[PDB]
Amino acid sequence: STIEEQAKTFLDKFNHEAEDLFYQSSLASWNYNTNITEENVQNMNNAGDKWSAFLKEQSTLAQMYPLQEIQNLTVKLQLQALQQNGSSVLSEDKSKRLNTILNTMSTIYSTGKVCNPDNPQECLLLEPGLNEIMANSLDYNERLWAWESWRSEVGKQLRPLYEEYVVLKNEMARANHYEDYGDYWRGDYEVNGVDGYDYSRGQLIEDVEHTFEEIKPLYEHLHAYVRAKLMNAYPSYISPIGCLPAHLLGDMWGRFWTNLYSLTVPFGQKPNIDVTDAMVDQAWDAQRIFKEAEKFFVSVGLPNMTQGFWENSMLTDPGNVQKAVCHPTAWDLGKGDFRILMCTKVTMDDFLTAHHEMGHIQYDMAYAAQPFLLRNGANEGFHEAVGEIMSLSAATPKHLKSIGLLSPDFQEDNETEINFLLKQALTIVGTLPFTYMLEKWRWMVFKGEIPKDQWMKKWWEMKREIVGVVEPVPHDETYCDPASLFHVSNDYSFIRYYTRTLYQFQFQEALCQAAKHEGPLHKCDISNSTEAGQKLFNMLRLGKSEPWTLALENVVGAKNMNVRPLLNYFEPLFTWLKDQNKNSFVGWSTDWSPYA
Amino acid sequence: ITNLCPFGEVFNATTFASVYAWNRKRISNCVADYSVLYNSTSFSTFKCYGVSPTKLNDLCFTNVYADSFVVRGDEVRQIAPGQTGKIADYNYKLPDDFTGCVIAWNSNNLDSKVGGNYNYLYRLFRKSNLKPFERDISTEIYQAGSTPCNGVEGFNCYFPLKSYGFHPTNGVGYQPYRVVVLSFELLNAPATVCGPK
Ligand SMILES: *[C@@H]1O[C@H](CO)[C@@H](O[C@@H]2O[C@H](CO)[C@@H](O)[C@H](O)[C@H]2NC(C)=O)[C@H](O)[C@H]1NC(C)=O
Ligand SMILES: *[C@@H]1O[C@H](CO)[C@@H](O)[C@H](O)[C@H]1NC(C)=O
Ligand SMILES: *[C@@H]1O[C@H](CO)[C@@H](O)[C@H](O)[C@H]1NC(C)=O
Ligand SMILES: *[C@@H]1O[C@H](CO)[C@@H](O)[C@H](O)[C@H]1NC(C)=O
Ligand SMILES: *[C@@H]1O[C@H](CO)[C@@H](O)[C@H](O)[C@H]1NC(C)=O
Ligand SMILES: *[C@@H]1O[C@H](CO)[C@@H](O)[C@H](O)[C@H]1NC(C)=O
Ligand SMILES: *[C@@H]1O[C@H](CO)[C@@H](O)[C@H](O)[C@H]1NC(C)=O
Ligand SMILES: [Cl-]
Ligand SMILES: [Cl-]
Ligand SMILES: [Zn+2]
Repeated sequence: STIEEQAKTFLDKFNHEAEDLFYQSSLASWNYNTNITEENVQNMNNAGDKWSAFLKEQSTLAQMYPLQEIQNLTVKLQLQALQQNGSSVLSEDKSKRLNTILNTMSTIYSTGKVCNPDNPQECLLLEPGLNEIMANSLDYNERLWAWESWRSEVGKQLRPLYEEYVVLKNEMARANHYEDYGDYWRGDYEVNGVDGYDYSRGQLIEDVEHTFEEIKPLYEHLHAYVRAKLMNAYPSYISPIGCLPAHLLGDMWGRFWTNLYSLTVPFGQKPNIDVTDAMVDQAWDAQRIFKEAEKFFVSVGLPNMTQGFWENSMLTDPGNVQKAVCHPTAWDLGKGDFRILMCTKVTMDDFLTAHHEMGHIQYDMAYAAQPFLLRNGANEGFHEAVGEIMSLSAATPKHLKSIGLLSPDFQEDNETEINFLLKQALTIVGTLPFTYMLEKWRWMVFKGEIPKDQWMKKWWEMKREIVGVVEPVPHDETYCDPASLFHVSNDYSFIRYYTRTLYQFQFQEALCQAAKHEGPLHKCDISNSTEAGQKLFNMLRLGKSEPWTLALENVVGAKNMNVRPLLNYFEPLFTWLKDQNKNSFVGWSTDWSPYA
Repeated sequence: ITNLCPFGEVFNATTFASVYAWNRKRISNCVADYSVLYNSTSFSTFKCYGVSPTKLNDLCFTNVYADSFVVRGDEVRQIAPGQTGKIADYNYKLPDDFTGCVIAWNSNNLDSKVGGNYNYLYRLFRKSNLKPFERDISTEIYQAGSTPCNGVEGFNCYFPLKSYGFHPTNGVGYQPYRVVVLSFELLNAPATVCGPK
């Protein structure tokens, strides 16, 4: 009869009705991401519309219970989360048009193929066809072709769609009392009503920029070392003061420099820590990759993967029969259904990616006991970080010895630490400027600070300045090179991966301390440490019923994002790079370009 | 005496009843073989309270009552004495002094279909908890607010019966489970339900 008791009863009906409607939407969305047909786009929009319409009518009803008369905190949190009036504040035509744009860009990304100028019937998809080139080719022209033809044939198709995509997303955000769609994304870190832990949406930009300044020294020395090692592989193409060519980094966009290890190994005569050759030699498959990652989470006390996980997940490319979205993603479909979608290859990069995506599923299964409105991450950074604090230990040579990917008589010396730390820096440190620059471009595009004609002008002006990467071919406004990346054409936020990197070392510092590890942080292996898994599980089970600032302090002792654990992890490599760069230039010129 | 108890029609019926309308069948004047009731599988549970299941094949009772219904996997733990929840409070309630057995097994291959099987229902709201072995099949609008409902499903006025969504790809906790509750009673009358012995 009281307002609080009416709210508990109202939430009870919401939880039991949203459980099935959200699951039907997840099922229809899965049938499209694995099987891209026009029929599956229809059913995906149908189950999605019935979920958005259910949220709107329930959000409207939720606003009739005033929070000022709710003494219960968890009830106040659920109502507060439900009263946010969603992406259904657009008209019916604009909502169906916006979803059509999103559906069109997603199909173009995962099904768009480029054909070499020689053969008009032999074409290559981005996966596995251009990803194999950008990762294993050492020819300057072969990499220049795949990098440019992907951004000229497929990237130009996304340009008119993305322009309209920005307009409709801003209308949806401005109808939500947000200043732009970029401010809407920054709302995931927002915390209100908690004394001593409140975090504003604008505070994120300050903390991201302030923390980035403390990362530049480590990146600039890693940049100079890679540039020097790249000159020995591409002699007549790279300047010792110029930026790096975008098509010579490990992947299509330069997101990770992981594939540049074989060209930048400090001590190549030492046993190679890249286990890719060992995995193929021992005849590993995608089943073995995930079973080993499954075994790692169990060693720390976390549960096995569900029986439905092994039956419903898609762990390999289904072939040419059905077109699929091969980008590694994890799925919390609801009703205890957990799946992973990944076109896994037999490489170490996919071995650590399996630990990343399984970290999502492990996090999803943890807070499954929470109420429906609180089954989410503390913030987007926490979610993508869980799998990475496991990759820190799974990549160490100690753990690789136990699973049998390194020789049993492997040793830990002067030059295996630098080999390992260099590889870890290519993956972890390399993506920090790439992530910050990419999200700052979208933040300014959504805010209106970048007009449509300079989109590609300001895009590469920031690539040269912030990331130290230069374009091999000059691009005009017909190109949409941000949209050539998965997270941009599939409507995901990217700053989650910047906070992920800084969070994962704050967590690792606390888990290694619970495991009573003695020594440097990079030699810590939390394998078979239930004390470490328990300290992590106690935070995963809370969902987002507690603010991310308070949830972070309860584990690491800091209310905010911090860089000290990140630099402490790479300090042995940082002093080694400063000595290896005495005969090199630390920095880059924002004017040099490999073209005229 | 000589006839056989029809436990097959209880455990192996084609379709079970919703938990809010649970079915009860009285077993009398027959010989029962409790070693053959159901298919024991990896997920089946056999929980007895106050009676040894390894011995009731040598036991006699006045009457036996078999209550059968379908419940979510997460809620099978609620068919015990001294339990709470939406099922134990509103749909089916065993007394704190319970002397019987609760047999349950996974039925995801029978009660779940590709579109979702919404034929099993459960009561979500009730103005009071159920007394032990009480059944409530009333469809009456639940009054959550202070204003009356008068049979109108508007606001703070909810329909009391919700539907189970049984999909074959559901998690184990959201999969259908068939449950049979056996009650063994002893009265001043002669026993009529014995085992082979
Ligand atoms: C605030 O709300 C939740 C939800 O009602 C409360 O959790 C309840 O706790 C009591 C006993 O622990 C149970 O009888 C309820 O049934 C619980 N909830 C549910 C959904 O069953 C919580 O205790 C409330 N009180 C406070 C002070 O926060
Ligand atoms: C993919 O979807 C089509 C209909 O759009 C269907 O006929 C086909 O069977 C599906 N493929 C698989 C492997 O399920
Ligand atoms: C998890 O499943 C694997 C299957 O390979 C099994 O070997 C292991 O014993 C299981 N773990 C537990 C704790 O049951
Ligand atoms: C290798 O060890 C020697 C001493 O044994 C030391 O002088 C040198 O700096 C070390 N090199 C590296 C790269 O750690
Ligand atoms: C961890 O434990 C498993 C079995 O419990 C064992 O096979 C493995 O070798 C252990 N690894 C380490 C690094 O101790
Ligand atoms: C019910 O069927 C199962 C197998 O489906 C069988 O083992 C069991 O004996 C049957 N029940 C009875 C009472 O016969
Ligand atoms: C009884 O259960 C097991 C597991 O499903 C199976 O081997 C057997 O066929 C079942 N029997 C029948 C008749 O359903
Ligand atoms: Cl139990
Ligand atoms: Cl419950
Ligand atoms: Zn990812």
